[PDB]
Amino acid sequence: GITKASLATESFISAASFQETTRVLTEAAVAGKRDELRGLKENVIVGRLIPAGTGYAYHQDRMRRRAAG
Amino acid sequence: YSYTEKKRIRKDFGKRPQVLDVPYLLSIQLDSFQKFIEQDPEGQYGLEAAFRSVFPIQSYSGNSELQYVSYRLGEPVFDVQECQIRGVTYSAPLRVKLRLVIYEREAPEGTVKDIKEQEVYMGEIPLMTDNGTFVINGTERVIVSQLHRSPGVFFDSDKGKTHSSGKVLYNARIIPYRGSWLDFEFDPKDNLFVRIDRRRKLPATIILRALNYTTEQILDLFFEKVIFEIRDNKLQMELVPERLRGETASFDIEANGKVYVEKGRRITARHIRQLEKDDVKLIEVPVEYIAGKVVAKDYIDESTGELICAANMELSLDLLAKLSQSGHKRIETLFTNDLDHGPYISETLRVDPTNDRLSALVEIYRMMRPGEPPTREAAESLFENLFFSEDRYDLSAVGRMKFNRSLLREEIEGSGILSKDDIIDVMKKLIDIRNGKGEVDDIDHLGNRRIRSVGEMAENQFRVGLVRVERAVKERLSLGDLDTLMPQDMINAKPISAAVKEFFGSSQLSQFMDQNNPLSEITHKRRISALGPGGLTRERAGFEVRDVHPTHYGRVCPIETPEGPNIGLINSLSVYAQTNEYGFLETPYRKVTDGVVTDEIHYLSAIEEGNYVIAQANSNLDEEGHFVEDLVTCRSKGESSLFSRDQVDYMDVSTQQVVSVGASLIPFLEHDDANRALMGANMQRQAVPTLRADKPLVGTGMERAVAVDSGVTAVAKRGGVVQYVDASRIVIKVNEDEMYPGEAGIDIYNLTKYTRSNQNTCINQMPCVSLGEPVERGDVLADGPSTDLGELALGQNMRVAFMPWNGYNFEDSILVSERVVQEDRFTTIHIQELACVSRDTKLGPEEITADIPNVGEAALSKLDESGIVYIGAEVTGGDILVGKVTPKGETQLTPEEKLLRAIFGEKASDVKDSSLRVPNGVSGTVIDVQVFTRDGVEKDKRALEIEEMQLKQAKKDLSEELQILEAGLFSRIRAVLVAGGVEAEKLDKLPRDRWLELGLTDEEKQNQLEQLAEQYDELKHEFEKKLEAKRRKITQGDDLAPGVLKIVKVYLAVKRRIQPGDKMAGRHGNKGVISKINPIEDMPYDENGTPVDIVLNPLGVPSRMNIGQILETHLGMAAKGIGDKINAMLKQQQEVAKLREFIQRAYDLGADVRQKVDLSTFSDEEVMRLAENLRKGMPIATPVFDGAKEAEIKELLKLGDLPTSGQIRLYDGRTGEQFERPVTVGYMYMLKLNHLVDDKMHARSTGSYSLVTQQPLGGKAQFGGQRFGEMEVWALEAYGAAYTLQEMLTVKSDDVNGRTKMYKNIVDGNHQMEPGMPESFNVLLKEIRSLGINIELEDE
Amino acid sequence: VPLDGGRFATSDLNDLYRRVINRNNRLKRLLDLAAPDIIVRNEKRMLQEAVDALLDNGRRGRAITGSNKRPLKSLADMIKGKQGRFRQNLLGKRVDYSGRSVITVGPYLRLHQCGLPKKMALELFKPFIYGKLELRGLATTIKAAKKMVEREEAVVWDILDEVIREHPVLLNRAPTLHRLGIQAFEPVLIEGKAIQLHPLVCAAYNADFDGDQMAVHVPLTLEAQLEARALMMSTNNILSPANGEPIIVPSQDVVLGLYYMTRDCVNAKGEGMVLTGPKEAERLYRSGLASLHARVKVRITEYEKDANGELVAKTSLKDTTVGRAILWMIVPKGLPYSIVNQALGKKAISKMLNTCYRILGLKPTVIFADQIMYTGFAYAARSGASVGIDDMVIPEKKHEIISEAEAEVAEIQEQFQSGLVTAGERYNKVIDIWAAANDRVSKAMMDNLQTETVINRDGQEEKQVSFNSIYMMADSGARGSAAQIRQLAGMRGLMAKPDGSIIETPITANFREGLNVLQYFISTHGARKGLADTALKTANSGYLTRRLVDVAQDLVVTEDDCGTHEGIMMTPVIEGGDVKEPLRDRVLGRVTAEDVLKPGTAD
Repeated sequence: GITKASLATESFISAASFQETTRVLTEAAVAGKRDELRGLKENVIVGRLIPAGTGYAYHQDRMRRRAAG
Repeated sequence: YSYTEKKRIRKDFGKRPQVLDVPYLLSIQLDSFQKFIEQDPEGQYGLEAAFRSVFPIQSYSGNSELQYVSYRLGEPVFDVQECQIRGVTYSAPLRVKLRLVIYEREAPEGTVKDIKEQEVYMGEIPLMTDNGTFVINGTERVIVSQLHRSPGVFFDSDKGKTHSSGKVLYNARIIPYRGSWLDFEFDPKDNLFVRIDRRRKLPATIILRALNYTTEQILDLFFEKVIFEIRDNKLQMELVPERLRGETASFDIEANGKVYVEKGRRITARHIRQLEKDDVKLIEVPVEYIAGKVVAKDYIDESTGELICAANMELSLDLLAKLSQSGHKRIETLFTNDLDHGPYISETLRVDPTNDRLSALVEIYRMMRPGEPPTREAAESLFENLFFSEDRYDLSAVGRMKFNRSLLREEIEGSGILSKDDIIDVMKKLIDIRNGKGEVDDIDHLGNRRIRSVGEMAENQFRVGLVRVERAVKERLSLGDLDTLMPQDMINAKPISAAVKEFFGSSQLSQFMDQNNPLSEITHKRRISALGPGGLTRERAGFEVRDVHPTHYGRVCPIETPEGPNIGLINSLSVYAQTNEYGFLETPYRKVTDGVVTDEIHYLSAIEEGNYVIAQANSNLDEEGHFVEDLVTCRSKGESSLFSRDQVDYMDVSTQQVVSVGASLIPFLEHDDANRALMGANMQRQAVPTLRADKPLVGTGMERAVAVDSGVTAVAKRGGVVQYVDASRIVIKVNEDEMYPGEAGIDIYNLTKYTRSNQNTCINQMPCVSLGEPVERGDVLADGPSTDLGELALGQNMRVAFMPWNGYNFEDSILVSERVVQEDRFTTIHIQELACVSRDTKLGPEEITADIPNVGEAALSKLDESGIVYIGAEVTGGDILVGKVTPKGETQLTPEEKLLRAIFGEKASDVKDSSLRVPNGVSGTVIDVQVFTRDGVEKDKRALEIEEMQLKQAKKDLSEELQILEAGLFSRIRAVLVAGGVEAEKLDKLPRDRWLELGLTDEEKQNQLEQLAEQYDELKHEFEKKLEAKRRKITQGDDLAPGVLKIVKVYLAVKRRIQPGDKMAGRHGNKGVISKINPIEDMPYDENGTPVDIVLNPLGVPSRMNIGQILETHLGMAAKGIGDKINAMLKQQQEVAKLREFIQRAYDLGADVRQKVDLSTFSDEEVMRLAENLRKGMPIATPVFDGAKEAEIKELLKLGDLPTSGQIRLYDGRTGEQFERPVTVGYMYMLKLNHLVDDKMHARSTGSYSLVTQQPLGGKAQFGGQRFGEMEVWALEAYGAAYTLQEMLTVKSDDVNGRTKMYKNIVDGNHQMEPGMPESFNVLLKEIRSLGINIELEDE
Repeated sequence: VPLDGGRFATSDLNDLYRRVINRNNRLKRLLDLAAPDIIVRNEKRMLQEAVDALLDNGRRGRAITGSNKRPLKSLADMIKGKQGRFRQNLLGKRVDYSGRSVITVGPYLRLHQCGLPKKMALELFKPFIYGKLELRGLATTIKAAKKMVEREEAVVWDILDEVIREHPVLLNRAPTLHRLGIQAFEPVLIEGKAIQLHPLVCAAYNADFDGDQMAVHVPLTLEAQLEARALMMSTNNILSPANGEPIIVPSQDVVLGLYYMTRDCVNAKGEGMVLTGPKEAERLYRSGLASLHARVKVRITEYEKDANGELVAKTSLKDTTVGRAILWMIVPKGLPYSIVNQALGKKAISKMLNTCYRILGLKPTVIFADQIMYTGFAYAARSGASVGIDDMVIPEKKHEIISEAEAEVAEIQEQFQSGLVTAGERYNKVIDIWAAANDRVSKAMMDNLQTETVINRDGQEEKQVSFNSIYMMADSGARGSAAQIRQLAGMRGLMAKPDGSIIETPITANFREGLNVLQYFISTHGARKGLADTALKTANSGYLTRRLVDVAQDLVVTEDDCGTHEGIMMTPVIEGGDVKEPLRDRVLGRVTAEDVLKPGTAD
């Protein structure tokens, strides 16, 4: 289902943003998780450039720099 | 005709004769609060009820008790007006006589050990004004009535809870006025249950076990006995024939040697009459049939003394054998039919683990107080205090009444304590409804909904305060001293006053009056909410509550209701509605006797209505009163159909009985969709009162009532002849007979000039009488903000043409001429208040003074010496209003400022400026300045000037008061003296005080003269004593807030004019935002070159179905047309006879209109004054559902020589060529709404920033920025615009270094962004980290 | 922090924090006094409770309330919910450089332009003005530049018109249901306080001018300016992103203007003369020698994009009206005359915009949409289209229909009393006869409206389509439909009780005659039902949109070709007789999964 699928996200900031904040954050804490800021929501939160539209060319630069360390 | 009506008679197209005049429109508020105060001797209401409810207070021991005697309301310190100016609650002190009796505990009841009587002060209670309002903290508030679930018992039943089962399951609920709810219910397996205080479910019978009921008594109560006789051969059963409904014979029933029912068949009703005629008493019953039945009572072994079968247990063969063995020859069982008498109590008893009273009480305790180990006394006290205590439980008079109504009991009254009979009856009726006899109740019925007005909620809050007091009073009476305790010592006004003062100022139902209009007031006071304490929530409200209900007809308006989230919860009282003595709405109806429709009027509630059959107001009647049609349309049992003429019980009173007051003012309401009628009724409240008030040419005849009953006008208290009219007072000299014997007979009305309303509009009054002209009781002497000769006038009528105009009327836009702006006819005055407070800071007091640093003599030109603007000074945004400067301390400046001040040698002063200045974008004219100073601070020069002027004007006003009164009194003396001795030389040349001791013939002459000598004495005493009182009040200090030395309030007065953006509307739900102020020469013009004031779209009418605006338009064009005829008769100076002929022809026009006005009885001056008042257009009344018909509209249009089609040939203003096909033109009444674009336009480049999140939020002058919500973030993500998004997140909102750096970049001319991380993000990081959760940022 | 009155304002955490420390301190003391372990146990219980109320007051069985008596806000209550940091201060923020105001029509505007009040633009563009005044030297001091801006010198206005040129500004209207709800216009400074909106762009905004308000946002940086010009500019967003259909549809006054001008009559001024082109058709109309709609032969030279995209001019002698000839002058080259030789309702206008887009492109379509708007407004105003009470005609045969149904319901009552019919069966039969009478009245009115016009032709009558104001407003598609007209002139049908039960007897009156008291009261049930339904239906739709977006957020086109094998198999949805959706509308724009072959195989 859409709500279940949106909560079964691999990124805990996107998951924590909209529903069951407490539950998602508790799960992420006991999982020792990390999210690499790939979804639009994640990058809207931390005030970065979304990987869509005009920010795509930027964010693929960061991808290539992740490639070479 | 009346004096204020003989001067402008509105032509009435109503046809049904009106038989009940509308009630005083505010009687709900006035009557309610008068109940809350006025001293009830017996039938406790209000303050007396609250006192008698709490007092007497007995001490915990019984040694002494506190006793109540009486109460009295003191005079309020300041009147309504003074409280408005000072900003203080308009209240009255409450003073309660009390008695402390002390008994001796040695002697049995040695009552006289101490008697102590002393009046005590407890709380102040706000008083209601004469117009249904309270003056709380200087602001005028209204408490709206409440519609809540009436106390009592409600049987409901939810359908399809266990949707798989699909089985309806029932419940009963007892809702007391005060106390704990009691909820019986069923469960899918037909098991009864009780849910006390919404706690866990308990087997219902457990409650009976708490009431001294053993299983034998329970089954004796709830079931019916079946007798078995072991009559020496196989279980002879005594039979009752009527118990044999709907069964199947599992054995052959044979009596008297006759077989009646053949085995294997269904028992039929013919068989039952057979058994009844044959009088059969006893039938043999097989021993296998008893294996299912259940024993009623508890049968012991009477041979030895032991038990055999426990009560409510199912008999079997062996148990039956044992019972027969022990000498038991009679057996009782329970009649448990699957159809009519289910086994509900039996099964519940079976599932009940409790076995005696104590265990049931313990189970109650463990449910109510889980975890606490119960005891005997604790459990007993808890259960007894639940429902059987008069302090923690009240069903109330209404509650006991509704209870007995839903229990068919006979006595209306009773006790507020639940009995055993009451719980038993509730259980029995719930069981009935489960069986099938009777049916549930619906909650939305207005016979189950009740109105709690201001008097009643105020009483409840006062009683809550009294409980708060009685706690501590008991604590002090039990322990403390006795002989040295007066009652005044042990009471505290704070707990009581706090309760009442919280209700009148902070309740959800206590709210600021809507003072945009006289209608907006009078419809805020008739509101009826379903929220607040004991009501619903706008988000947990269902749908059944919101939708209309057939019992709303005549009690609540179907049309008027807000269309937001409060769609059905808030709604307005109907026109003729009232409230019963129990708070249930009720509506008038003419009684019908023998076909004749009688004149006497009965108010029927929502329940005594249903069983009658009520005709409609549209049904035609003859002179006698009989109906004309045979099959009158009527309604009964909540549904409508056609009935005979002799089958009819009641008739409606007027065709406006179903609508509210605001929907009763829409003309042609029946021709509009109820969606547009709803919107029209809602917008008609927000009309701003314009500069000059102009009557509506087409109204519904209800305007006079809404204007006179709002108290926005000045109605005469008594008749008489006007003595002195002024722009600000009307002195009227009363008639001789209307004059009370001892007083002068002079009424003085002090009209209230330009005064702020709650909404920053102008409450102004204007005399509408002329010097030396007669007036009667009830005649309007002074118009209000939005009235016109006594009729409400919310807006102004102008020439509307329905046609498109070059796209300037697209999608509800309005194209308004410029001749409408030149004439200043939608110009509204907006008074505003600005306040400057001088406060004590830690750096020193703040000073209000002219000398302001870093400001030239330019700005200070308008301030007077003390630093406060002159009255009359035309100020504009940015101008200083009062010069206030605060002490300032060391300002840490940068080295560069250090160099700057050490080069030019200019060190800034140690005093910062915080002067009050006009908010930006505002102009205006300071019309009033008020200075408030503590009692103990020297008054600056201007405070002294204001004080001197107000003192002098007050003294002069009182002097003129007494001078006029005593001049009229000397006139009275002379009038009585011309009887019994007329003296010319000695009587007049004496000063009029030469009757204080002189005497003449002993008749009423010298009696009145001695009366007025005593009046001399005590009225000199009056003059000087209360004049000194006003002097003291004027010069007395003020109870300002702690830390406030003085406050200055400045009152601008803006004058707003029409402009593109100002929302206008009409009475038919047709809004519009003015799009262009079109030059006069461009408006479409008629064939006589008369242009069109407003051009509206014709595409608004079709899909909205507000056809009324069309009809009104046509009718308007008829009305104005008649005016023009009269205009051309007055300008051509034609004889009064020609005007009388034409005007008389203009009134008696309708089909069979109710009105008849005969101008033969008018004197020629009266006709000429009427004609002068009609020359702007003859006003017309079109009652709501009794309107004017197109036949009459067109007869009118023919009377004024207009196109009967109501639709003319318009030429274009610009190109001068005729519009191809005729256009409809006529006078529509428009209203300027409260949505002035001046107040709605707002902009921001930079300003205030919030404290925690560091994100835009001003508001004082520059408001907070536009919220860029989630949906707009989605929209930008959709466009792919990542950079616009990034700047709208970081550098426009939160990024601090970013925001300032990018302001610098913009000023440099470089448009570039250096964004960081928003503040809100790492605020979130801190907040997550403080939950002991280590969230970080994995750096590179 | 200290409020104005001298009172302070504290965040609830302080109170919560205080409890912890207090209780913690007490515990530190009890362990020194060697308390009876019952007291130490109780202290540890309260310490645990206080920490729990700090971290999450709600989740803690009993919520600690402060002196207000409403519950304290714990740590977890600040990062959670609609009011939490996430939803309220971190995904959606308050924003600088942004104003808002009432909107009005600017019908003189072009599609890429929005009116903007002078005062609002002065306040929004203030730092730009400061920089420009410093640059021109008019103010070598930022401090005195502020003084000049506040004094509002006449050079400030010149600097403002210089800084506002070519500077797009985003207009927003909430609720922003779809991406066409926030569009970048290009400001035109106007003297007023209400934003001016181009009419054609209202439909996307769902904006109507009865009090609606729009927010104005200023794109600051240079990339933001180019985005608002290249991605959001109102002239780029003429096709909906949901379906491909245009969303620059001429809405309601312009469509009535086009319909009134491109219509015809039996015998009118200039009946059957020949004109040398569209230009003297306009000359004849203006001179007053020929009526706007009068059948005529005009020579026209239409163009057609043949192979290699070249417009071939072909001229002919079309058999048209004056109005259609006049309108052909605004139509771009590449389109056929058939697009104009018709009544031109709303559907025809939107479809001719579609054809213009598909044949010519974006620029001619934008210019064409503006020209359609101007000429529609102009000729709608030239008509004089009003609405009178005589434009709603009751069928002259409605009384007999009503009485026939009355007699029929009386008969079925007599068949119920005689026991011949049951209660449930009486209901369906009587509801059916009322519906039948309603449809007969609807037919009678629509026959008395749509064609009642009898017009003389060579002396003899010739009935055509009517020129009734209300019929034209319903027929062109401008406003309304046959249902609303039915309620205006015919009887307005059966209402429903608040439980869905169709009230047995119907409202037999209409708005031209006005309803009875009971008829109005019955109407109110449905009115409030629909109104509350609309109120409570928006929240559900908002929740659905929110859930959908949070599912679908991170899906972006990331390649050019995955090189995949076949995908879905696409066929028209034919549910019985009705071909619900055809193949062209189910396949247009997609890319073929694999090679497609003609009825001749291997082709």
